[PDB]
Parts: sequence; structure tokens; C-alpha cells
Amino acid sequence: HHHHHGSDLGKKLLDAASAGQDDEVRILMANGADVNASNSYGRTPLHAAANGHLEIVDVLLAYGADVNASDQWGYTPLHLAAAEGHLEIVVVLLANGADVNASSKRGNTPLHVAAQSGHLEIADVLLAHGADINANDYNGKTPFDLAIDNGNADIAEVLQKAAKL
Amino acid sequence: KLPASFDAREQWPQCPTIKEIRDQGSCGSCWAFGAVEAISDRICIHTNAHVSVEVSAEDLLTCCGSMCGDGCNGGYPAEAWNFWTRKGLVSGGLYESHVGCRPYSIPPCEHHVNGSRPPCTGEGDTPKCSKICEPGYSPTYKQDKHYGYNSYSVSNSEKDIMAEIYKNGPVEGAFSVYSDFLLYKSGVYQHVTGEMMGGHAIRILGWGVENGTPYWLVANSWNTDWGDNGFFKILRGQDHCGIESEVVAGIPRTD
Repeated sequence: HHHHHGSDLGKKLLDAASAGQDDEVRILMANGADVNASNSYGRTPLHAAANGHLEIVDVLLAYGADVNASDQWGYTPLHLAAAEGHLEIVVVLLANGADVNASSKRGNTPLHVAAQSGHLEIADVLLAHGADINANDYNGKTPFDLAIDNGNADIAEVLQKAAKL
Repeated sequence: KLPASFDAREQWPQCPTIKEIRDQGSCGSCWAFGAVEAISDRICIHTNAHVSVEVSAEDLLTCCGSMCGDGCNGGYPAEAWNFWTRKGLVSGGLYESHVGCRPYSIPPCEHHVNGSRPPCTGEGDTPKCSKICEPGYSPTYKQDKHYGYNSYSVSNSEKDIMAEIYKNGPVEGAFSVYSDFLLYKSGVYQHVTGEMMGGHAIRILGWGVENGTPYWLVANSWNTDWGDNGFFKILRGQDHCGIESEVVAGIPRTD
């Protein structure tokens, strides 16, 4: 899961995925580009696509992208889609095997980032698919703590409810 | 055909930020400083100095999020340049300079040298994304945003990196830091000994030859009493320490 697949053609695929160039990613993948091309930061085309490029997420998954690739800070594509609020990408990643409880090097899970960023439906979908509400980050904070510390009342209510059971 | 030496400070004398050295403070934000420094230089170069601004490291460091990495705990230059093309960046100068919308909030410190400022400490806490300008400043945060037209990686090629700096201005790069690099004062750096301390991002603004050794001219963000007034030279042409392997840049929106 820790890629560092690096090359000229890999730089092109990473750039096309981060620029939202759907047709250019299709051309590079139809001609042998490495779907998990990476670099010294462990970032892959699917991490770049998680930043709101659903059609590119679908193409890279069709070519076998590692859905749980972890970069040098321990973030996976699911952490980034949850942080940026892209509900449909979070749904597709989970339907393709994404680890709902992946923990970054500073202990941040996808649920911590959705509670911190104020993305309620994403928090609800991760919760329903198994996210650990008692996970502590580097600062001993749980997702409820971060929702509370960031003023996201609705998410804190949902998390408060889930601990009640 | 490229000259044997090139210094963006000499090629674009009317762009003051190319000469300036910043201080990231007790925060692992080199990824952010290399980006806003080179972006500041390119905004001036590509508007023929009609627009000269210090781009805010604070804005980039606090608002990008996990797409750019971990704030004061390390970050990712390619997504920093992407954020500038996406959301833009406001202006913002040095700590307590009151220059721009969001000047840097982390105080300067001594990096691997003795001096009158406090010693740098462990990576601090990342400051909050506060989308509001300093009270004394006008325009508003939204109107102060400067946007990039595009961003891109440069190939791991000495020649392509020189051509890109020559034509479009300073770029951001990263390299592996070994402990002998922390003691740099002058000369062309070449790793000889020391433990690996990690990858660090910087701004490359030129190249030359010194003592028979080809080199890249680089700006660090450890203030001016570190290195050679804040700058350093490192072996060029051999992807030394990975210096030619993670170069990124981009063109500003001339709007």
C-alpha cells in the first residue's frame, strides 16, 4: 500500500488526474501507464482523483488502482474524499474495498476528518459502514471531540447518539 | 541555448520577492514556503512587474488541508500548486509585517545556528484556516485571492528544469536532507556524511558553476543567518539527493 512507483509517464498521469483531465487519463491508461504511479510522497493518481474527479476515480478503479494506497502521512484516497466533502466518491471507494477505519500516521481516520470538516452525510455513511467512533487521534481526540471542537453540532449529535447504543 | 549560469534575481531585477528569504518558524511548512515564494516571483515575472505581491504562506498552510499533507507536520508541493489554481491564495508577508491579507503568524527563530532569536523548537501546531484579512487591510479576503492558470510537474531532467526556470521563473523542488546539509555556510553542497533527516521543499531560482562544480541556486526558508544569507548551492546534473526528482511549477492567471 506504500507506493513509490516513479517515472516521466507517471508524472503525466498524476498531473492529468490532479488537473481533472478525464480524457488524458483515459489515453494514458489505455496505453500502459502504471495505475499506481507514485513518487517520493507515496501519492498516486487515485489520491489526486479523490479531490472531486469522480469520472477519473471510476477509470482508475477500472484499471485496478489500489483503493487503500497510503501516502507518507498515512492518508488514503478515502481520507481525502471525506476531507473534501465528495460524497459520491466516498461511496464508490467504499463499494470498491476502501478501509473505513484507515488510520494516518497522526491517528486520523476518515470519520475524524469528516467530523472535523463538517461533512454530515459523509460522516453518516462512514458511520454506517463501520467507522470506529472511539478512535483517538495523535491528540487523544475522538471524532465526537473534533466535531465539538469545530462547532459541527449535527455531526456531534449523531456521534453522541451512536455512543449511547 | 542556455547560458552556463543564470540567476533569476539578475534576470528580473524589478521583481523584489525573488531576492527575499522567509522564515517558516517552528513549523514543518517548507512545502508551503517553496510554493508561495516561487508563485510570488512568477506573478511579478508574468505581469512584467505590473503586479508585485508577497503571496501568503499562512493561507496555503492553513486552508489546503489533507490534500496538501499535514500542515506544520510536512506537506505536498504538487497539491499546493493545485490549490493555487483551484482556490487561489491571498497576499501575506513576513511575521508581524502587516503586509497583505494574511501575514505569517508563526514567529521567526534560529534554525541550526546561534543568533538573537529564540532557538526553533518542535514542529508547532498548524494554525486555523481563518478566511478574513487583517483588520487594517482592504480588499476583502475573496477579492485578495490570486489564482494560478495551471500547475504541473517538470521531468526529472536537468535541461528541462533549467529551461523552465529560464523561461518562466523559479520553481519549487524537494530533496533529501542529511545532517551535514544543516551545517551549510558556503560552497556547493555535496552529501558526504550524516544521518537522513527527511525530504524538505525549497525554491530553485538559478544555476551556475563554482570550484569546478555545476550547481543549482536555491532559497531556503530558515531566515538569512542560516546558510549563505539564507540561500545555498547544491550539486546539479546528478539528481543529487533527489533535487531534480520532484520539481513543480505553474503559470499565473494574468487577469
